[PDB]
Amino acid sequence: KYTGEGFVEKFEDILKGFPNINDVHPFHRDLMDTLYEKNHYKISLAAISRAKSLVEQVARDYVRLLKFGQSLFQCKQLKRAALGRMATIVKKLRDPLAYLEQVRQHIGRLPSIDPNTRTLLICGYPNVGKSSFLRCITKSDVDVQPYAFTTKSLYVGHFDYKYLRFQAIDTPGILDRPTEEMNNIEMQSIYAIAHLRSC
Amino acid sequence: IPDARVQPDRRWFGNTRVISQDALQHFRSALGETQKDTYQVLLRRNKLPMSLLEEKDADESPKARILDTESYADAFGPKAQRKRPRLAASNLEDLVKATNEDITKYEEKQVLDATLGGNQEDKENGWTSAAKEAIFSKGQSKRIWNELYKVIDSSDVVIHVLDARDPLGTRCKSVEEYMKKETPHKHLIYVLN
Amino acid sequence: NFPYKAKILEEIEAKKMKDLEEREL
Amino acid sequence: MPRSKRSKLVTLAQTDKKGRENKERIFDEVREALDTYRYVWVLHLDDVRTPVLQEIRTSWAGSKLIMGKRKVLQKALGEKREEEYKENLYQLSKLCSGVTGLLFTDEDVNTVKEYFKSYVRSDYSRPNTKAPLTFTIPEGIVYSRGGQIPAEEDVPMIHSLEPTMRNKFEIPTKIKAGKITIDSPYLVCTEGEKLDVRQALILKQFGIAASEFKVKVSAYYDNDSSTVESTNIN
Amino acid sequence: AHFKEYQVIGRRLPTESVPEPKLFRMRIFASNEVIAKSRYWYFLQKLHKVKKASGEIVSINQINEAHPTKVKNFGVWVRYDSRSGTHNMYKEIRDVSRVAAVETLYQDMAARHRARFRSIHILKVAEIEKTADVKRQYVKQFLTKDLKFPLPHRVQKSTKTFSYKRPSTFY
Amino acid sequence: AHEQSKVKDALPTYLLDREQKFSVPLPKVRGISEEEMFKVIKTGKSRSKSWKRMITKHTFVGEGFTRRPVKMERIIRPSALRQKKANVTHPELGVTVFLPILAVKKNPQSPMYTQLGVLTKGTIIEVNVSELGMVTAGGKVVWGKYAQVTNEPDRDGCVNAVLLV
Amino acid sequence: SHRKYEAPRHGHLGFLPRKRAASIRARVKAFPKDDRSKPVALTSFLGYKAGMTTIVRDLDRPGSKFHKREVVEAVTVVDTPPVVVVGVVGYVETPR
Amino acid sequence: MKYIQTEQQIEVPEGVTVSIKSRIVKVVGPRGTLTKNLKHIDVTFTKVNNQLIKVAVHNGGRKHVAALRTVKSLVDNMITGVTKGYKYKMRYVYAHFPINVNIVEKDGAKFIEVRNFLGDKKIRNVPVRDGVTIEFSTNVKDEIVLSGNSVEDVSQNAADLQQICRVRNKDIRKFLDGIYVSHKGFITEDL
RNA sequence: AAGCUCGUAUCAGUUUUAUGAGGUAAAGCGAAAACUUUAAAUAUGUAAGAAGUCCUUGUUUGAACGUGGACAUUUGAAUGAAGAGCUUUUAGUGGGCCAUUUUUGGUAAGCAGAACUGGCGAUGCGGGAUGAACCGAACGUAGAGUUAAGGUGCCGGAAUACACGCUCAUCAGACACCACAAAAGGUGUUAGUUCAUCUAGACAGCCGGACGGUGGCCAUGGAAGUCGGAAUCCGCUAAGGAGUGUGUAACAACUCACCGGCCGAAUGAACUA
RNA sequence: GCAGUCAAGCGUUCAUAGCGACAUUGCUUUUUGAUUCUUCGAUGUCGGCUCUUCCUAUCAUACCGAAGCAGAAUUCGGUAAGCGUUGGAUUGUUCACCCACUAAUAGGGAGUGAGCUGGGUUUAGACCGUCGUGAGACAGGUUAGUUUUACCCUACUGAU
Repeated sequence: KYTGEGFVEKFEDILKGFPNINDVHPFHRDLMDTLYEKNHYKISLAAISRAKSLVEQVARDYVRLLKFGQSLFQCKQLKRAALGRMATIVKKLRDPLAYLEQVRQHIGRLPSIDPNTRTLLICGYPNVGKSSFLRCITKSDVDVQPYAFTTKSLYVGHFDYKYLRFQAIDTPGILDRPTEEMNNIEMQSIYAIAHLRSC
Repeated sequence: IPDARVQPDRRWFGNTRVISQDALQHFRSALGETQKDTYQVLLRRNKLPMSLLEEKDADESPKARILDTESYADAFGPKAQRKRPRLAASNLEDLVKATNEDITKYEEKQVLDATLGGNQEDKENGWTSAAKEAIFSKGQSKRIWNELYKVIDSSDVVIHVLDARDPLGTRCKSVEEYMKKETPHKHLIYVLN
Repeated sequence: NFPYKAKILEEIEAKKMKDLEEREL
Repeated sequence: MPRSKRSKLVTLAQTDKKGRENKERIFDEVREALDTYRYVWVLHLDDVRTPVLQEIRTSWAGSKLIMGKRKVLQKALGEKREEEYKENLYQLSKLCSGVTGLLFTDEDVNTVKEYFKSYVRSDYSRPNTKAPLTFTIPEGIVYSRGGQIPAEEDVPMIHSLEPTMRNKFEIPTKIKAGKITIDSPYLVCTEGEKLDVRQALILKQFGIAASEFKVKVSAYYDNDSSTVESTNIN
Repeated sequence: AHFKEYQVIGRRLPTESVPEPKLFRMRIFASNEVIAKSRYWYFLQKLHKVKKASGEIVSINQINEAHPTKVKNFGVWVRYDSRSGTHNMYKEIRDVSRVAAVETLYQDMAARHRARFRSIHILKVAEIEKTADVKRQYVKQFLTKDLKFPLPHRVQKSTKTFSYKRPSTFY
Repeated sequence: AHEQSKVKDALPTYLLDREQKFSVPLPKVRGISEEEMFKVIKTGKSRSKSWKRMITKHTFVGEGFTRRPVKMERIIRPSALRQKKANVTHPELGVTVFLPILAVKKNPQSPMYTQLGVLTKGTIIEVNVSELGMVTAGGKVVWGKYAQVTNEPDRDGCVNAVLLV
Repeated sequence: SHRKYEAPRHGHLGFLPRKRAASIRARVKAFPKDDRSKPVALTSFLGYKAGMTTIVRDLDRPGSKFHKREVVEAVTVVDTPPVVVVGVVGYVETPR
Repeated sequence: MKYIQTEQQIEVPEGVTVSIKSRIVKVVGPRGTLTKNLKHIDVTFTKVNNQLIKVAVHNGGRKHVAALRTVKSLVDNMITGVTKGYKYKMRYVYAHFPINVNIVEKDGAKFIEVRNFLGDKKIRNVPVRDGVTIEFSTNVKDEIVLSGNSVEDVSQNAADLQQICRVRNKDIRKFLDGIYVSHKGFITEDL
């Protein structure tokens, strides 16, 4: 019971932690689909859920079998069997956890873009030389040096105008290719443009 | 302590149950054609290879296993290789109209769920509704359910008593479906007390 | 690491003749 | 060997130790070249960049330049008369004085000696020599060349080089917004300085090739005449 | 015990089909005649199928050192059966006599490899004629020119329970 | 692997890049005595009667089983120890598959256990092999075949059998 | 079987044995650490506990909640007429 | 195997006079004097020469010969400290709160007093070991120089500053503040 | 045994001899290692005379032997001993664990059956600190000596004996061991084995070279040995990977592997105890 | 667990006669956190009131180390038993679980079988259910039902 409960607690922490990708705002949904594969994201959390259900089931089955144990040897074998079944359940979950740690580290760093507040995106080529529109119109650090993609993600700054709060978003940049041949970095810019009600 | 031996016999490496192809078409066609009358009851089930017979039809296929083409390591990480979205839209304007539909759907969903809540606003006043009383859990006790499963395991005919005032409320469908799966040979009867 | 390896080697290689020199008349 | 010993660190690289047979091959190639070619110069190339050596080696084709262990070349030519290979050859193995190359050739002695008098290419001011210049690293953001092309012509030194600048070079460097920076000008060496290791490592780091390289050629053995002429063009 | 070196010479019992069988000799280190003669019979069992009841002992003779007051470098060759198999060994023993070298080696096997006198097989003992042929540094360290070493921290054995001076570890 | 790197059953084109005496395998197994099979159950207010018996090993109980009334119930087969499926390993094909149990053919200890259908080590059970797709010559498809239970399911949880091909 | 609900000990084990004190006048088992640089002073005194009474105190405790506010305190009055010296005792410091 | 006799050589320079009686070593030279108690090592010294001293262990194990090179190197560090002298240079760096490092006489003794370390109101006191001189370079901003005849004292006091300004409960990838030894050298430079 | 019946020399918890035996698998030398010699037991069955042998002269080619006489007492191996089977008859006793050696079958591991032999019962004494199962030990009362098993720092009679090594344990060991936890882990120490390198310069250090096609192909915002997928070759060499890692947005730089200069003589690796 | 695989090693005499660490693969309820919101014979009576101590396999508090650890928080790990570790609701009881409070509501040993108590071993009353021809006994269920030191020794607490 205790080992099953421990595994279930870690899995519940994982499941209740990570955002539900189809319940977040469509901007964040498309951003998380760009950064992490949406299908991989959901598949990994589903593997966590399946592992949780299976570990619960193994615990229940082997608590019922131990109920009829007749000796310390048989009961020891039943406990070892249950614990090994949970172990092989977990070890089969090696790749989803490796994916999810990287996702968690990365998703916890992402900016706090609010789709609904007053926003204004900074498209085109603002960051040239020492100058950058986002470093000058708000407090924020954005790398600048002239190569094609010196920032690979959305950067947010904030300022106040007429006692109201504004956010300004620097997009990583776009190329003039067709949509079937643009990469995730500039899908970020395109999704930011298409979703955020901005100027 | 017995002398538990199993002799070398030819009988143990032979087939025990085979089903003719013609019998397979017969039973496969008969499975669909069967209808159940409520007054017929199952006295005894035929031992049949249902795995070869219960092949339903399907209009949609299972979604493909994506981990065979691109792995988690290829999807995201230090060694990620997924650089372009694998299902990029044809053009920008269809992307834009899809985005507008998604935003409209999401915001309408937020609006309709705002009709269910003011418990979110109760979190602004920081109280919580009272505990579930132990008296509304009574009957879900594990000893009671063990007793029921003994009664079912030991009965050939199972009477399900219903309150004529509100029968559907006092109908325990989970036990019915458990018996339909696990014990088809035990006979459910309703009695409208 | 025995120092007199070659000497005892040669001595016993000389003694391989007796196993085939004498046995036949 | 008894315990608590240093663990040999091995890695998984391709190239393997050469061994005894490579030295045997150098020995035999020197022998056959001695039998074939006429003039055998001994060339001192103590610190030579490989492109320089390959250009020298390809600025003639009908000759051969052989390097290798100094001891194996002195062996092949022979330490003394009792073990030499050709009459009066041990006066050459007494003249192998460091990184030594053997130039077997048929070209006239005048041609070879003028070529090795007049061949020069620039190199880094290798340590333990008189410094051929004096460069002071300017104050401010240090650039790749340290001011030897102007600031707008040079690019800033990589921030990842700052730990080396601060620890291995002992230059008092700062990081100001990702750029290595010294608050005051820093002189590395003065003209005439007997360079230490860190001075010459600093000069190489900025690509300062103010010094020059030329082949130090000592005596050559004339095969058929069976004598050695102590040419010396340092 | 304190060892002696024997030669033990034997042969199979004569037969009508063979008069004067071959005579076999081993140099054997043992405490006394009886152990040495049994040692002979055990080895002669192992070497080839000669039974003790089928043969005899034609001689047994103690072997002494030719120069029992000249320090030699001894190269001793040993196989044994401790504690989990069989082994070859080669030990240098700077010593005066073969029997003292052998006793020193038996003490060394008891000390390190934890093997009894019945587990140890002395294969060959040889006076290294040339000091350049010594291979072990712990013996080669006493062969150096003009060898001197102190005996620091002398402990004086006291026949008295009490002493009226604090003892000295001098010279 | 590094040094061995530096040192230097046909399939159709649709199956490349795809892969993942009549003696029984256990002729004699450990004998399980009746006092180890059966656990005595006392009844009465003083626990004075001891006729009811409870099987401590796993059992396959059939498809239309019902528990006979407790007053006439001697051999107790608890519902938890009733096994419906056993994962059978095919020796030739090398795969293990979770196959339903159809019958118990021979418990080596005694025919009383076979009648009771207990699953212990070495019991010959009949399994529904219809998944494996074995077809006999003559075109009939095999859906029932014997398998010997190769483990002790009482102390493993599951029933592990190997197929008698 | 372990203690079901952990509760702390009733009482103090360093105030044992809870026996009657051997004398009515409690001993001083430690005197303040002697500092020879300061002038000569007495480290204790003797008086008689007279009773208790109530004090209003004008509390000057900065950072407190009763800062600059009168607070009523209970106090103990010890009657202390002057004590008169009658002897000296010299103590040597020994390995026991 | 017990080495019959293993030796190391402590070379004394021209200006240095070392006195060793009962494994108490006094080293005197131009920059002062040092003394170390070596009575825990069973080791034997010998004046082979006015410019060389032989340190030796007779009949020693593998652990006992491990202490000859330590003893030789300790006497060597004494000699270099009493001629060249040891000079540890520490540089203190900060992000927002400027560290204020001053030298104050607290109670007849000498103290490095580190203030405002990451805005701490705590004052950090590091006692100056005897014979260590704490000097503040003016040519370079924010650098401390420690010098002395003993490498042990100078290095210990430098490490004491290094540790008194340890960053606690912060991500030391982002909080770079502290007092760091930059350069370990000799006072002279060049002889 | 109230007994008496011969005590006539009658046997044995033993060996030897002669013959079986599982004929094992090993002799070497066979026409061939496959039998036929040949050889020890694994460790136990039979037999070794004087109421036995020889001769006879009669019964059914025939040997089973009727009957009368001689052999004579080293009378038929060794060792030990004084003793009869019963004919007669009477008390207690039928309960039980342990170990060894075989032997059969075992499984999580214990083990379970058979056969024999010892120990305890009924039994003290010396030793194992202690004690059903261990080591020693022929129990009247004493004296003297000598010992067994175990010991000899002190408790404690007896060497803080001699001697050769090993070991330092931040809870050593003193202890049983084809016993378990036990297969391994350790920059503890010691002795070994095998292989390899070495004045054509070994190990460790600095110092230098570490190149040329070439930024190889594909990929893409970039990818130049070092995000990746596949090639992984040639040249020049003393040596130098279509690159061991740090690094760069890419390069740069550093690095190793690989050579070479200085130094000078032993060293490395895997294994065993 | 069963059935494989590989092979560091082992055997060795033949490395294919066989063993065989680590590593790994198949079997277990449907790849998109939906369900799998889901219960299935403990022949068991132990458990609470008070109170003490010990264990460390540490929940908290102290100090550390490692993490995308910015901060805040957290996770994992080390030394650590000095010091704490709750109020109630619940049902044969206890854990669970529930509610909350808390720094945390850690896990155990010796537990307190006639120190005090509740159910059960609860004995002769009775009722119902099952079985038995019956007397009766049980698959049950319900109910009512005396138990008594110390004044002895020791321990412990205090006192001569």
